[PDB]
Amino acid sequence: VSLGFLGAAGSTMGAASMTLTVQARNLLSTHWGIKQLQARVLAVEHYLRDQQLLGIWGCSGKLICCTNVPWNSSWSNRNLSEIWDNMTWLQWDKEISNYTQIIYGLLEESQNQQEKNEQDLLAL
Amino acid sequence: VSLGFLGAAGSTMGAASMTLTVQARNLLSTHWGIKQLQARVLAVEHYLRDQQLLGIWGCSGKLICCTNVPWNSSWSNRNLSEIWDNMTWLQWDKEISNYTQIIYGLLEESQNQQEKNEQDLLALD
Amino acid sequence: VSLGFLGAAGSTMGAASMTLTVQARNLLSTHWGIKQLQARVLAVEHYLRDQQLLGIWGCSGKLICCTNVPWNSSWSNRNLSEIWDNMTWLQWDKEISNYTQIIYGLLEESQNQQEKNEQDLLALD
Amino acid sequence: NLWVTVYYGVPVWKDAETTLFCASDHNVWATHACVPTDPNPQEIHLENVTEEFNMWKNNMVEQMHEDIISLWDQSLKPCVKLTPLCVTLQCTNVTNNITDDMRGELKNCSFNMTTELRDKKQKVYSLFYRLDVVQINKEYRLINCNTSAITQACPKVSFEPIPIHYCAPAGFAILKCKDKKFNGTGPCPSVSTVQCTHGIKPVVSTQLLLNGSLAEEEVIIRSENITNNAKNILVQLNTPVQINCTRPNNNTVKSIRIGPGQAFYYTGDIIGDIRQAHCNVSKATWNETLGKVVKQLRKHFGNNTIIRFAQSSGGDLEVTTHSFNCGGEFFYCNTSGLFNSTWISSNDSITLPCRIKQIINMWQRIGQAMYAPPIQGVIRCVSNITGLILTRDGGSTNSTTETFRPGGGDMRDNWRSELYKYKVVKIEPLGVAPTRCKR
Amino acid sequence: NLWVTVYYGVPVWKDAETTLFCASDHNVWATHACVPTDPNPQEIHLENVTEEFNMWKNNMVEQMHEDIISLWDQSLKPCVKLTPLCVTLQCTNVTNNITDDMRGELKNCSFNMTTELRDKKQKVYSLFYRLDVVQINKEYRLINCNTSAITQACPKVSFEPIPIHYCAPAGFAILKCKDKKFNGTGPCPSVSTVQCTHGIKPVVSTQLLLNGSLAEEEVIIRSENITNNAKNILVQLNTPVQINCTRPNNNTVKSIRIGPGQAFYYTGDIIGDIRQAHCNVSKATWNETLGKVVKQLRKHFGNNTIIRFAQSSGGDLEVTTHSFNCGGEFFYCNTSGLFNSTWISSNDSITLPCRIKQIINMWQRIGQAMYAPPIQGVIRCVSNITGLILTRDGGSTNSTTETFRPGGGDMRDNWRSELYKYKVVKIEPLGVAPTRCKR
Amino acid sequence: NLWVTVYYGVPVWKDAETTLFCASDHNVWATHACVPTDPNPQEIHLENVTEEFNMWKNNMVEQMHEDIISLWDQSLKPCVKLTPLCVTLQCTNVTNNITDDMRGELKNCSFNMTTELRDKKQKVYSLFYRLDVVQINKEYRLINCNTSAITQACPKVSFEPIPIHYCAPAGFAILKCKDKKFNGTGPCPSVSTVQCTHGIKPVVSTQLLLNGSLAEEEVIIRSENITNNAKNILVQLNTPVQINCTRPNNNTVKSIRIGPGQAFYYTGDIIGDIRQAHCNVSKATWNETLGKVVKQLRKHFGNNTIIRFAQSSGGDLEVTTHSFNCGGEFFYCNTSGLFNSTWISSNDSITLPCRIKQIINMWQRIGQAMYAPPIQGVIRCVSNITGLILTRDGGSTNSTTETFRPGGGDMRDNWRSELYKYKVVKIEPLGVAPTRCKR
Ligand SMILES: *[C@@H]1O[C@H](CO)[C@@H](O[C@@H]2O[C@H](CO)[C@@H](O[C@@H]3O[C@H](CO[C@H]4O[C@H](CO)[C@@H](O)[C@H](O)[C@@H]4O)[C@@H](O)[C@H](O[C@H]4O[C@H](CO)[C@@H](O)[C@H](O)[C@@H]4O)[C@@H]3O)[C@H](O)[C@H]2NC(C)=O)[C@H](O)[C@H]1NC(C)=O
Ligand SMILES: *[C@@H]1O[C@H](CO)[C@@H](O[C@@H]2O[C@H](CO)[C@@H](O)[C@H](O)[C@H]2NC(C)=O)[C@H](O)[C@H]1NC(C)=O
Ligand SMILES: *[C@@H]1O[C@H](CO)[C@@H](O[C@@H]2O[C@H](CO)[C@@H](O)[C@H](O)[C@H]2NC(C)=O)[C@H](O)[C@H]1NC(C)=O
Ligand SMILES: *[C@@H]1O[C@H](CO)[C@@H](O[C@@H]2O[C@H](CO)[C@@H](O)[C@H](O)[C@H]2NC(C)=O)[C@H](O)[C@H]1NC(C)=O
Ligand SMILES: *[C@@H]1O[C@H](CO)[C@@H](O[C@@H]2O[C@H](CO)[C@@H](O)[C@H](O)[C@H]2NC(C)=O)[C@H](O)[C@H]1NC(C)=O
Ligand SMILES: *[C@@H]1O[C@H](CO)[C@@H](O[C@@H]2O[C@H](CO)[C@@H](O)[C@H](O)[C@H]2NC(C)=O)[C@H](O)[C@H]1NC(C)=O
Ligand SMILES: *[C@@H]1O[C@H](CO)[C@@H](O[C@@H]2O[C@H](CO)[C@@H](O)[C@H](O)[C@H]2NC(C)=O)[C@H](O)[C@H]1NC(C)=O
Ligand SMILES: *[C@@H]1O[C@H](CO)[C@@H](O[C@@H]2O[C@H](CO)[C@@H](O)[C@H](O)[C@H]2NC(C)=O)[C@H](O)[C@H]1NC(C)=O
Ligand SMILES: *[C@@H]1O[C@H](CO)[C@@H](O[C@@H]2O[C@H](CO)[C@@H](O)[C@H](O)[C@H]2NC(C)=O)[C@H](O)[C@H]1NC(C)=O
Ligand SMILES: *[C@@H]1O[C@H](CO)[C@@H](O[C@@H]2O[C@H](CO)[C@@H](O)[C@H](O)[C@H]2NC(C)=O)[C@H](O)[C@H]1NC(C)=O
Ligand SMILES: *[C@@H]1O[C@H](CO)[C@@H](O)[C@H](O)[C@H]1NC(C)=O
Ligand SMILES: *[C@@H]1O[C@H](CO)[C@@H](O)[C@H](O)[C@H]1NC(C)=O
Ligand SMILES: *[C@@H]1O[C@H](CO)[C@@H](O)[C@H](O)[C@H]1NC(C)=O
Repeated sequence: VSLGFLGAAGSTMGAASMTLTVQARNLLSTHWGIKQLQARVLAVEHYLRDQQLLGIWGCSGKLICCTNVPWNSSWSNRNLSEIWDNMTWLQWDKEISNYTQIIYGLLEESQNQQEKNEQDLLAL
Repeated sequence: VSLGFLGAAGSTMGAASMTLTVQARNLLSTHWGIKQLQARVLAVEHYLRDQQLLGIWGCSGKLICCTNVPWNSSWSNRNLSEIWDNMTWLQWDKEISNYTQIIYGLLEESQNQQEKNEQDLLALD
Repeated sequence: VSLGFLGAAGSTMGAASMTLTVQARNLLSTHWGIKQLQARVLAVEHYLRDQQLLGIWGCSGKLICCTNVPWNSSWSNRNLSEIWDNMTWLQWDKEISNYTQIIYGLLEESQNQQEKNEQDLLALD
Repeated sequence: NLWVTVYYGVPVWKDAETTLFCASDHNVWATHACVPTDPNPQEIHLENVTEEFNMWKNNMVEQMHEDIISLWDQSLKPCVKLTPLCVTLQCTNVTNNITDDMRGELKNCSFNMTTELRDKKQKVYSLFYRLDVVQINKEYRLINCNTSAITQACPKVSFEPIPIHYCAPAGFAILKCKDKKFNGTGPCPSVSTVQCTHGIKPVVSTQLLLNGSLAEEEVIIRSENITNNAKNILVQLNTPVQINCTRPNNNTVKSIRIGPGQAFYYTGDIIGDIRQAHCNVSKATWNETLGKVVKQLRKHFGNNTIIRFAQSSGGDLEVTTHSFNCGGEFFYCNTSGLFNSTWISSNDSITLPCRIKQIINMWQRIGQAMYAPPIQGVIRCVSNITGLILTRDGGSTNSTTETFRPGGGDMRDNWRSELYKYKVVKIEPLGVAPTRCKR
Repeated sequence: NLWVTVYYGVPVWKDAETTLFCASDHNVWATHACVPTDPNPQEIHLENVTEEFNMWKNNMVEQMHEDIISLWDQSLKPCVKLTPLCVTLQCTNVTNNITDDMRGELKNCSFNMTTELRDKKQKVYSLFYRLDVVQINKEYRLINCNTSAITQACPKVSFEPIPIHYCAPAGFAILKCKDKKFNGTGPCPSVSTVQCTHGIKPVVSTQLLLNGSLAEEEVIIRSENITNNAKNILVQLNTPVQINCTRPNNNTVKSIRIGPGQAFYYTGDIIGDIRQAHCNVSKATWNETLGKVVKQLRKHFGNNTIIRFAQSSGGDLEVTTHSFNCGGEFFYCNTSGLFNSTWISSNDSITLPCRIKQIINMWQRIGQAMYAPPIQGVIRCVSNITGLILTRDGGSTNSTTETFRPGGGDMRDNWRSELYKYKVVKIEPLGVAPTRCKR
Repeated sequence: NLWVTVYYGVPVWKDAETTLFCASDHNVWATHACVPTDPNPQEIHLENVTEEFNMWKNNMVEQMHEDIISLWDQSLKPCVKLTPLCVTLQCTNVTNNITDDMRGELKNCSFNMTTELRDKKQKVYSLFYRLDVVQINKEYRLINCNTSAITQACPKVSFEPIPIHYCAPAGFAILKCKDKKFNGTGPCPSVSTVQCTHGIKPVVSTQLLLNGSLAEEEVIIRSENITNNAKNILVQLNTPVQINCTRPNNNTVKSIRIGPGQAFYYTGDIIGDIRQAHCNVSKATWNETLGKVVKQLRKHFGNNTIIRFAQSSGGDLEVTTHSFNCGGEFFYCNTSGLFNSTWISSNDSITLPCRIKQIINMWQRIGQAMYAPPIQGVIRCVSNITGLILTRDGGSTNSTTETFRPGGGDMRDNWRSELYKYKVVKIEPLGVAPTRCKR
């Protein structure tokens, strides 16, 4: 059977990658009126910030997106068997949280260069 | 000339497929500020829920999107001439209302498998 | 050695085109509380209106989108070296301000025809 | 061998309830708080669309009702409280220059009122209309000093109805029924889509509906269930009947301070003699109007039945009598002169006597009273009767004679009368269908 | 030679504070302002997930505290103000039928009260409990006339706790610790995810926690720092102790108008004998309960340590007694009869005398006093003791005896007791990892 | 053979009007409900960008004005209503130790005030400053008892300005003009972009603007239309002029209860002799400052005209006199000693006598008065004059001499003085251009 909303937590990365639609579908799902509106607006704002990054990186329509940025062993030197089979996503997030900002900057730069190259090729 | 916002309602499904931008463009377009503010928030919320589904199904940038889910005759045992020329979208929606949850689940599954397959093919090089 | 949020303003169009992510990333970034809440909602609505247009024109996933609509000398009778090297985006916006609705209508029409043609080709295969 | 194709922007919808907002274009309805209107509003005809409407289950009515009450109350917040007026009054009759129709209608009351300084008192004389004053044992008190607080309405804020447009939020649409002679509950074969409703004036009245929409061709009779005598019947006229109302006495208005920046307005005196307020209905026009109404009623009750009209059955003045706001005064007019006839298979006027009342309790609430300041001078207004509210006088052992009486008091009926042609639906742009396209 | 791959919908989260909303399913919690609950609430088990919880740093407690106070205040806005009662009262002792449990507790007071008309006064007689009344020099005044306005609670609004469910907004989740015997601060090896908490009854009390959750197996001793004598100790029991409270005197309640629609309620008389309010706790049950508590305390304080209980140390009734709302009356019960034992390695009951007080200053605020109108008849309520709040007194160079006393009064402790198992986290769906896929 | 290419993230903008929000690093201006600031805010320089600024059409001024008034009113809601003070006062002159200049300035008043119990009164003696007390025939009343209620300002809330930063919402940006000697209406060749303005202190004054931002190099003279004598002229100085203000009398403050929970503060007595409040301006500095102002005024008025300064023309104290809040006290200083000279082609000082007033009516509103409670002790403050408001009075058609008088009273001018360098624009990231790229 299926797992519930965060039911994949605790499973390994290689298992959890197959439940991405489970988690994706729960995003967006007097005074007290104000309090409730703030809660709803906030959910939308967070959703959009993530979509914006996927847009910039060229992953706007995908749950799994492969890019052209190489992995740097300085961020992590673990082998694939260890990462995908003996770790959970929570553990992984902790391990590389210090390099997240760097990676994101690289993804933005790579996509921008790719768009320019496509524009030039289509002009031939 | 063009028709307005729901001008194609009542037209056949085929004919109405040509006005999709007309309808798409009108989505998102004391206390008396609470009602207005709630109204604005709600319009956004509904819009995003539909976009989320198109994203999941792999139709994120399209008005017309073809998928890999075959049509099951049990949902509606009709031929194309009848569906596209003798029916309106309102009639069609009523006819298959019960099966929309099934269809949506299948669309999500198909796209998820497709994404995994693409990832593997790219790695396999 | 980057420029800030509007740092490329005043540079030529061909230079400013290299900072599109700089500007894109800053979009979306007591009755005294409603003041603030309305501002948050408004920022979202504006963001989505622009996204809706990119969607219907078939440019949803990109900052630079090539289309199939030809440029009319009527809108601007200028050579490319003048436009891209001797003008800023602010100047350009003024020069073609009166034609933006025409252009937007054409972009919408072209994309609609394109989607239908893709659908037919797939059906034939 | 077909495949699923997803379409977005599909022209379909579902019945829905939502929040509608006010659009408009020194008033009770705070129209400055409403959205400016579109000078060229859209309406599109939908060919080959049949839609079910049900005016009796239309949530738009409920929402309009709540908005009117809330606006009403907000407009009384920044005003003078009249708490200091709940004192024993010493009252005698106003009999100097009166007609007999007014004998006992007005009273001359004196009392000890507060002043700007709390250690001073002033003697005030004022006139009251009797309906607002009750004996306690010459000793009287204002009628509501044992049930509610009184707020003086601000003299600068108009009670004249201003058209209000209800507008759908994005993602929603308002469908309108264009089928002439539509009665409100069946399928409507001819519809159109609009952005907002037409302007609706929030006119408040009982029995006779004023300044509304007219029927396109013939009198239309609508009810939730015509054979159920517990339901009201809303009759929409296809021609207006003109009614002319007046308060002929020349009132001199005085103003005093009762506190620190708090003024109280009252009738000081009357110039000329004292006569009753009244309304005039052209007699011939009224008789033609009833003939049209009776004809349409026969269609639901039977061949050669007898239809008779009678005055109201009794109960509170607010429902037994025709209430309305004319010139800013609140009138209570006796309609027994109109609804008194039997129908079986010149140019004079019908005069309806009216009472004026200053302490008002609207929307059938208890605990919140309003004092209507008197208005300087002489008042006249002319308005259109555009519809009637009737009730059936119980049932009978097949007597073959039906009796109708004026009804009202539930404000949702007035608004239902104007909003009967509108429906709110939610747009559902996403949908699927089979085709030959695979990917 | 690996490449970066982006994944969206990744099941990870991080600690966060946010705004939670109320779901619930006339009363002081304005439950009509809450949403319907999920009729089929989900809970999912997370295999192999270990999370750290810290009940003492749990923001949900602070937020619940603020919501309760705000709801409380809103319920008192549309009510009668009792400003006119700050008059000199002429008071004598009620000596008619005194059982000497209440000798001098009630006083028979009279005063000149306002009426519907501002120019008339009335003489009123009423009974008070000598907590609400303070001598000024037979001349008395109400106790709060020199600090606050007093508002009468509305007689139509219930004070009976209704379970409230807190729900996270989309993008957030609530993690629940299922580890039996969890003490609130360590890692929790067994967790589940919910969107809404279970319903929590907002019961307000001191010293003894009534109608809460029970420990799954054994008494649980929870504290921020057990060796710090400045901290409170919360004790969760694994079995309820039943307590039966009553106000045996049969009250006759009177009502007068004090102004224009302003009614005041008071006790007119007592029909039978005058007896003290009191609560009964089964003696055997109480003795077993303490034995269990002591055993668990030994685990922190030593197997040769003498554990003794004593009554509260002093201060206002709100902290020295066990306060609660029983049938709508406010009781202040003396618990020295419970906390009196030394522990070193039938069918009778303990009777706790109680006082009744009508003017209540809640949430330890100054400037906002509530008057609780009296309740007609005789009151009986039965409730469960589910936990205790204790403090450890003294200190020593070296000693063998520890002393515990009832404590609390800080309402956040009661809510902390019920919310100890919940944590709020933010979902962070976007992340990256290396793989062999390039493009 | 070019094609349309769509670009997103294009650095262009349009003039726009939006809602800006408060940001900021017990006080009248809320800080507790204002957004915490960025400790290191960014500013970017835009090379080759010229923008048109117009300080007189700047919506930011209107918006700031509304925010200041709303915050002001909000701070007075939870405070004492001094309704009971509108009584007849019995007053005599204070003659104990009076300098000749203050004979007639203080009055010793007594009255029967309410107390905690409503059936008692107390006799109170207090001192008033005459400007706020008016004779009613020795019988006086407070000046505003015939127009408004008085709210006592809360003694715990400071009136000291705290700088406020205005921030644009996402999608908007604030452009700033860095062109030194910019006059507010022309093109500005040197601009930068910020998200938030610098902090602006909401200092409230007439005639002389205190504690603002100084001109970078030279005195700058700005007006909407310099040749239109109906417009005000703002002068920004390039050097501060120091002004030392005092209220030398040593005030003893008393407090009484006027009702439950409500205390009233007043001056009981004065220790030492009575001398008037006054302000000291260095004389040499003032003469140099005017010389600079005149030199710049001349650029608009021939080269050789005579420029003279004169005192204010008349009208209410709020505009004829220099007002400010010093120590929380409200001063009205006479500036005729400053604006009295003719300019034709020593450690001294100028002493400006000042009056003190306790009943305040700000923002030129009628109907809402504030009572400024007295301050214990002696008050001294030092301020920086950073700018002037002048009126070029006299609709002269043939003259070689121009006359300038102090002006002001419309608060939007002070804020305009600080906000002159900012503009709000909307970012418009989407646009098109021809390229050679097709698809
Ligand atoms: C133009 O700008 C100047 C400079 O910013 C302003 O001048 C300041 O004005 C404020 C308000 O009057 C002054 O604040 C007060 O200072 C008193 C003295 O402070 C010194 O001595 C005490 C001794 O106990 C020390 O603790 C303190 O650190 C200083 O060394 C204080 O006694 C005052 O406190 C009382 O009032 C406040 C506010 O109501 C209460 O919260 C306190 O509890 C207490 O009752 C107060 O702090 C400030 O000192 C002035 N600065 C200077 C440099 O002189 C001008 O006012 C401004 N012009 C205009 C028109 O606004
Ligand atoms: C939680 O941990 C257990 C192991 O303790 C995981 O279960 C194992 O899964 C592998 C792969 O399918 C099987 O080969 C093993 O036989 C399983 N072990 C046991 C004891 O059943 C489990 O998958 C982990 N995560 C979740 C979400 O359940
Ligand atoms: C409403 O229905 C009628 C059919 O009853 C549609 O009329 C047909 O339109 C097509 C396209 O122009 C013509 O080729 C047919 O000859 C018409 N048939 C008849 C009987 O006239 C009409 O177009 C529909 N309206 C809408 C908006 O779709
Ligand atoms: C502002 O304009 C100046 C030109 O007036 C730009 O500077 C030129 O840049 C080009 C390209 O690097 C050089 O070849 C020229 O020699 C430079 N000219 C001068 C005078 O320095 C400058 O880059 C523009 N600024 C922006 C933000 O676009
Ligand atoms: C004031 O008016 C009242 C009301 O009309 C007069 O009282 C009525 O007197 C008639 C006899 O003439 C009785 O039949 C009615 O029953 C009385 N009605 C009421 C309500 O009392 C009253 O006499 C008039 N008083 C003066 C001084 O003119
Ligand atoms: C207004 O108030 C005065 C008192 O200030 C009332 O006059 C007194 O009335 C009582 C009876 O209630 C008599 O015993 C006193 O002798 C009267 N005093 C004086 C000075 O005449 C007066 O009746 C009140 N008037 C109104 C219209 O309410
Ligand atoms: C609750 O249980 C936790 C363990 O789950 C206790 O935490 C330990 O406390 C000791 C003493 O301070 C430390 O040396 C350990 O390192 C802590 N362990 C962990 C995992 O944090 C905690 O003291 C217990 N509290 C109570 C009141 O029983
Ligand atoms: C109390 O103050 C008043 C107001 O200043 C004094 O009355 C004025 O006295 C001067 C002389 O100093 C006269 O020229 C004015 O004409 C008087 N004013 C009026 C309206 O008549 C009054 O004398 C002072 N009383 C005492 C005892 O000093
Ligand atoms: C501020 O500077 C502007 C120039 O940027 C002055 O405006 C010009 O004034 C002359 C007067 O002879 C007009 O003919 C021009 O058409 C104006 N130009 C523009 C762009 O407005 C303005 O007068 C100066 N104002 C002050 C107070 O110094
Ligand atoms: C600036 O102010 C001057 C006044 O000094 C305005 O000029 C006047 O305009 C009226 C109407 O056309 C003429 O009848 C007067 O003769 C003009 N006065 C002078 C001295 O020439 C001028 O119009 C204002 N500028 C703007 C833009 O409104
Ligand atoms: C008799 O019945 C017919 C058919 O409904 C109707 O048209 C006609 O008007 C009726 N006649 C009378 C007198 O009601
Ligand atoms: C009511 O007022 C009268 C005034 O004469 C006084 O004698 C009486 O004692 C007061 N009654 C009470 C209960 O205070
Ligand atoms: C206080 O009231 C008494 C009542 O006898 C009056 O004589 C006295 O003048 C009043 N006092 C003041 C200061 O007004």
